[PDB]
Amino acid sequence: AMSICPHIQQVFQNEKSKDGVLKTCNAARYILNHSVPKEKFLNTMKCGTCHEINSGATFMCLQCGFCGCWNHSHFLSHSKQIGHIFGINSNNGLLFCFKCEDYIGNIDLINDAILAKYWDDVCTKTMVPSMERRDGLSGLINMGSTCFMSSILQCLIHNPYFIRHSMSQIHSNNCKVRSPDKCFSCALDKIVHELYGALNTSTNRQTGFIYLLTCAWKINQNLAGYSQQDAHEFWQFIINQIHQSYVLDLPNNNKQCECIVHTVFEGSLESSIVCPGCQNNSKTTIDPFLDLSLDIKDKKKLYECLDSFHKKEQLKDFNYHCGECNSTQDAIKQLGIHKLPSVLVLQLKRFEHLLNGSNRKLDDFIEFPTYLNMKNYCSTKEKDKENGKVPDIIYELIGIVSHKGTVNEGHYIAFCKISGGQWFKFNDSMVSSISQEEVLKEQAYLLFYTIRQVN
Amino acid sequence: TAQLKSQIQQYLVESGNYELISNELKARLLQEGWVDKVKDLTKSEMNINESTNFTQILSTVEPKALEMVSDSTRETVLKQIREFLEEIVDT
Amino acid sequence: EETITIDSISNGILNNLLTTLIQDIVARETTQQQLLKTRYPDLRSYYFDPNGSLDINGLQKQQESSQYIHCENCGRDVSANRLAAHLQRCLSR
Amino acid sequence: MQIFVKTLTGKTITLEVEPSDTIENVKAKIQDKEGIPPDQQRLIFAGKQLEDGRTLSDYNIQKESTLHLVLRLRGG
Amino acid sequence: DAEIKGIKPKVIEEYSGPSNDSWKSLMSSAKDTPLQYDHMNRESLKKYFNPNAQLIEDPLDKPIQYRVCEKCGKPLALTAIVDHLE
Ligand SMILES: [Zn+2]
Ligand SMILES: [Zn+2]
Ligand SMILES: [Zn+2]
Ligand SMILES: [Zn+2]
Ligand SMILES: [Zn+2]
Ligand SMILES: [Zn+2]
Ligand SMILES: [Zn+2]
Ligand SMILES: [Zn+2]
Repeated sequence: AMSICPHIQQVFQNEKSKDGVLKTCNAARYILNHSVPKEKFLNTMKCGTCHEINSGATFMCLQCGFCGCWNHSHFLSHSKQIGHIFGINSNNGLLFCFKCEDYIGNIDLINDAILAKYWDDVCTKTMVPSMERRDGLSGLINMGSTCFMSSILQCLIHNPYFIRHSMSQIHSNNCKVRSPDKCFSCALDKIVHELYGALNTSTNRQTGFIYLLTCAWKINQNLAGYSQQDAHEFWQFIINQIHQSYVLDLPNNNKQCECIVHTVFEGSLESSIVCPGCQNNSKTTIDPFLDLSLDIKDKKKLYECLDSFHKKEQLKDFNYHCGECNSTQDAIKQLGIHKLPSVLVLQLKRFEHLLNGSNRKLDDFIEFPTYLNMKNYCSTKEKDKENGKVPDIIYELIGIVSHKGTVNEGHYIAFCKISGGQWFKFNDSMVSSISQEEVLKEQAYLLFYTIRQVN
Repeated sequence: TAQLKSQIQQYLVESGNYELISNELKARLLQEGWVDKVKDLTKSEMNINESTNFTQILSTVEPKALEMVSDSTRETVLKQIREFLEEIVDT
Repeated sequence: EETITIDSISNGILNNLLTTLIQDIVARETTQQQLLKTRYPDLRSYYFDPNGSLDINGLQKQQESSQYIHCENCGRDVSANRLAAHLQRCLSR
Repeated sequence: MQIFVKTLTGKTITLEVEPSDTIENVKAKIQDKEGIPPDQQRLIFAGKQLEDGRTLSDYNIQKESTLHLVLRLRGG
Repeated sequence: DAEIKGIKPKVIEEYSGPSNDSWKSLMSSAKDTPLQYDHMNRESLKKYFNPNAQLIEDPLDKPIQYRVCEKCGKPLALTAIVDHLE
């Protein structure tokens, strides 16, 4: 029967004391989110007693300006000596009670303290997530050949950027069509409603998916679920539909699109054309991308496939005249990344074309990492004490789509990672727990990576 | 005196090098899977001890998490700290 | 009065960085679990099957083609595994 | 103008095209070089598959842009 | 490996008991400072990412934060609850 800190409960029996606490919590957290790194170190991570930086957690006092460390028990002494039992951890904004010797993590008002002014209304209008729906885990039944659709939809539904978009009511608020049987984004929001909440009021939780199938049939019957199709083609199809619904909902020389697709998934390639003699130049072309398609033959690791993507090539069928040496040359071409996306989507080219006009699937295992560093693929280097260096730019793997079968027939499954590190396998109606060690052995076709650390 | 440690740390922060060290350490530990191992270790200790009390859970997690740091990460990061230290101390 | 060296001070800097990070990670874990346990007194883990057969509720794959869907467009019950085929013949006109 | 196609192996080839050339025409040129029929080709630029009946200019494909060629992996 | 004696005088020249400072001294600057991330460096984001990029730091740190509407059952981001109508 989990308890609550009685020391903060006592304080909260007085309304102005409660408001004072929340106001200070909001201020400390605001400071932590709006302070440059050196300032944050020097003014929130410096112990007032020993003056060390990062002597374990540093706590910002709730009642005064003092900061105190954990490792040398220096906040603990401030609490005993001044009687201030509450401090905020400057790494995470969490509130510690030094009497309980525990954080206060289970008071909803404190956790969502930015809404303190409206809390009464928040509780009357809303409830916490139901246990069974909290992670949005639910299967999408096979409605014919719908694995290429459902595998993609599970990756969308477990994508934190799409999640946040849908739950923030951005589409709902501005949609000019408002029918889930016509509007793809409405159908998607309905799926999110069904999986995380409850539609008013066994085949369970398929309503949104059926709407989606209905939208798809009207726009492109080949991709609507009757026949076997390519998950990558369906992925590109759905993100284009989200973009198209944004443009429709606009009330109105502005080149970058501001929709959820184009602010999440879009990066740019830099393609350079360089003289093999002068090696100086170059004629650079910038091409947008929403994903990268990688070759895999004769390779065993994802980094090898990215290395191949980024490798210089000498072109033999390109007409090229160098201006620095004034002569015809076979130009050197290279692709690198000009701009990275928040979510990087990778397609492994698991197919080859044979001389008899048939195609064949490439089933070879390609090792892919839990965290992907893209620094070696970025075209432009920063200064470093000589050519320069790109800093670590690390993504977290959150989704995989795999195919079992041959080029013309098979089955798709999705694997998604949620908070805490648990992976789930989405095989049409069946949602199951799977270990990371086993997920990492899958034959990956599509990989979804979210930005995690940028140095 | 022990003002030295705090002094040295202040210089590291003002110089920009504390950030480089802190950021590179975090990146290394993240990529080698240590961050997630420590989360798993923490969940396990909470289950074994039937407790979410931070002080008691930390007492078992922290020592172990420190041992879990790869030799590679420890010596690479130490090497980097020592280079930045050899910049601004006389020995 | 123990001797201070680049090696010793460096070890102390690394220890400061590592214990802070550990403490951050642990605080995030314990607060989250405290919330989940308070929020959901009867909280149960998602089922894990070493055999790879049972879902997160400990259930087997339901028998399709045993399930049906009521088509909102025409009012007929349709076998769930044939809904896409049905919609091709039902949504047109 | 010249544009590029990064083929199935990753080898890049060059096409001579007009901004007004249709996707069908482009796929025919790729077939001449790579031997893949047009109905088997998926040509990707800027996150979209290029559709028959449209032109290169419809997709803002310019001089020295690179198109990405893939096939289809069907599943149910 | 050898014994340290002091801190170089030139470092002190331009760098350098209970403290008197206050964490609340940061509010003035913080009010004027754009949103910062702990481990997504601002200058590197300008160089390597789009200027309009959406960014969620550590998106899997904790489970999805939301509440459910009592009237219609919609899952709502905490920043969307006040304005939400039927
Ligand atoms: Zn307490
Ligand atoms: Zn201290
Ligand atoms: Zn105090
Ligand atoms: Zn809509
Ligand atoms: Zn867009
Ligand atoms: Zn030349
Ligand atoms: Zn019907
Ligand atoms: Zn509502």
